Amino acid sequence: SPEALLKQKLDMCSKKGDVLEALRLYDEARRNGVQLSQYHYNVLLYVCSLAEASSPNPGLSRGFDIFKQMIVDKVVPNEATFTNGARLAVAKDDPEMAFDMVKQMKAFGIQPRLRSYGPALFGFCRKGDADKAYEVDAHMVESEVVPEEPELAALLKVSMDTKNADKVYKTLQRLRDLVRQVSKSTFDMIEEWFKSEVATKTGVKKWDVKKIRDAVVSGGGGWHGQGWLGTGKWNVKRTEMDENGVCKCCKEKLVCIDINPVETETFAASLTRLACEREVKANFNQFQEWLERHGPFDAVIDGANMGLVNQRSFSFFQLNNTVQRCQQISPSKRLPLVILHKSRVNATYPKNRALLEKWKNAGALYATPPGSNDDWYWLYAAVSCKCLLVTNDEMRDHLFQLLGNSFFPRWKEKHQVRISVTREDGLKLNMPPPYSIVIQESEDGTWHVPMSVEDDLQTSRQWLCAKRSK
Ligand SMILES: *C1=CC(=O)c2cccc(O)c2C1=O
Ligand SMILES: *C1=CC(=O)c2cccc(O)c2C1=O
Ligand SMILES: O=C1C=CC(=O)c2c(O)cccc21
Ligand SMILES: [Zn+2]
Repeated sequence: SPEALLKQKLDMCSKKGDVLEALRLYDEARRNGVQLSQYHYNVLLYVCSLAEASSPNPGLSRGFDIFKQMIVDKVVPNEATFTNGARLAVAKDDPEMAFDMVKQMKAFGIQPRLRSYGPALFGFCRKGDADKAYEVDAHMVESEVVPEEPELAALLKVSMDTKNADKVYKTLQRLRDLVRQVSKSTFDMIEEWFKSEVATKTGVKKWDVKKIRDAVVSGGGGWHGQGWLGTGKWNVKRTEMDENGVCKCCKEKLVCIDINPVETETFAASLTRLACEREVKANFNQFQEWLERHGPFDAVIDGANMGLVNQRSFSFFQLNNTVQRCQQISPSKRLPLVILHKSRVNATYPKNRALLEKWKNAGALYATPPGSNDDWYWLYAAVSCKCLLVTNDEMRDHLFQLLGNSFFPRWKEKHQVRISVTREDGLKLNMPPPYSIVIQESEDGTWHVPMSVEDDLQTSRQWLCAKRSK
C-alpha cells in the first residue's frame, strides 16, 4: 500500500534526523497523488523541528507550510500534532508565526492546547511587546485555555516592563486565583514590583471602605479586587507566618478561606468517574457500597504510605502508632479508616495480624483488591466522609495531575495530615493550618505572597510582606 510505504520511509527519516529526505518524500507523495494521514503529517512536523536558525533554512519555514496544509486538508490533529507544532514554533522563534498557527486552528474549529500559545506568548515577552502578549492572552481567554504559572509570570514581567500597574494588579489577582503560591522566580519578580518606582507612585489616598468591605464578602475572602490602595513607598520584607497565620513582620492574621460544599460534591463525582476508568468498575463499586454501610469516620489513613514513609521496609509499628494517634485526637475516639492492600493484610507476627482483623471487624479497615491503585480509595473515602486524610504521599504521580490545580490543592490543604518523626519525641501528626496558604490582599491593601515549596515541614515557607509605610 502506497500510504503504508510512505510511513516506512518517513519512520527512517525521524530516526536519522534526515530533513531533506522528508521534504523530498513529501513532494514525491504530492506528485504521486498520495493522501497523507495523521501519522504522516506528525512525523514531518517533528522532523522539521530539528532545523535551527543568514536567512530561514527550508526545514523550519517549510514546517509551517506543512502545518497550514494539514489544517486545509482537514486531517484531525491529535496530541502529537500540537506538541510538534509547538516545538517547530519554539525552534523558529518567530512569535507572530506561532500566533498565526493558533489563529488557523481557531478558524478551522480546532481547540488549541496550552503549549500551542507558549512560543507566541513567551516570544512576545522576550521582545518586550506587551500589546501582542495581551492579544495572545485574550485569545486564550476566548478559547477557554487556562494559563498556568509560566504564562502568568510572563504576563506579569511584560506588564512590569511597560509600567502597566493595572495589568500587574490583574495578573497578581490571577496568580492568587489560579496558582495560589508562586515559584522562586515569580516570587523574586513580585518583590521587585513592590520595591519599584511605579509601585511607589501608583495608589489612592482615600477610597470607599464599604465598597471594599462588600467586595471582600463577595469574593469568598482574602482579597477585594478593587485596585491598589494607599500611597507612597512599599515596605517589602521576606518573612514567615507563625503556626496561627500571623505575619512575623506586620502582625496581620491571615485569613482562612472557605470551600464551597458544591465544588466538593462535584469533585467527588469526578473522582468516581476518574476511578471507574482506571479500576475494575465492580471493585470500585464494591468499595463505595462498603463505605455507605460504614463510618462515621474522622480520618482516613493511607496505610501503605504510613507503613513505608522513611522506612527501608513496611513498619507495622509506624502504621499502628499512627492509627492510635488519630484515634486519640478524634473527639469521640473513632478508629480511623485504614485503607491497605489485601496483599499486606496477609502481617507475619500473629498479634499484628489479629489487630488488622480487629480493625476490619470494627468497621475500620478496607483491604483493596489485587491490581487496584489504593489512591482512588483513600481519596474517595476522605472526600465523601468529609474527614481528614492521613498521608505523606508527595502526589507527584500522573494520577494526581488528573485531579486539577484549582479545587484539589485547596481541599488538600484543609484535609491532609502528614506524619513527622523525631528521635526526641517520636511521631507527630501535622494538622491542616488555621489559615489559607495563598496570595492575600487585605482590606487596607497589604499583600502577603507565599512561595511554593516541595515540603513545608522540611523547609520553612518564605512569604513576602508588602505593606505601605504611610
Ligand atoms: C518587618 C518589619 C520590620 O520593621 C522589620 C524590622 C527589622 C527586621 C525585620 O525582619 C522586619 C520585618 O520583617
Ligand atoms: C481555617 C480556619 C480555621 O480556624 C481552622 C480551624 C481548624 C481546622 C481548619 O482546617 C481550619 C481552617 O482551614
Ligand atoms: O461512571 C461511573 C464510574 C464508576 C462508578 O462506580 C459509577 C457509579 O457507581 C455510578 C455511576 C457512574 C459510575
Ligand atoms: Zn505582613
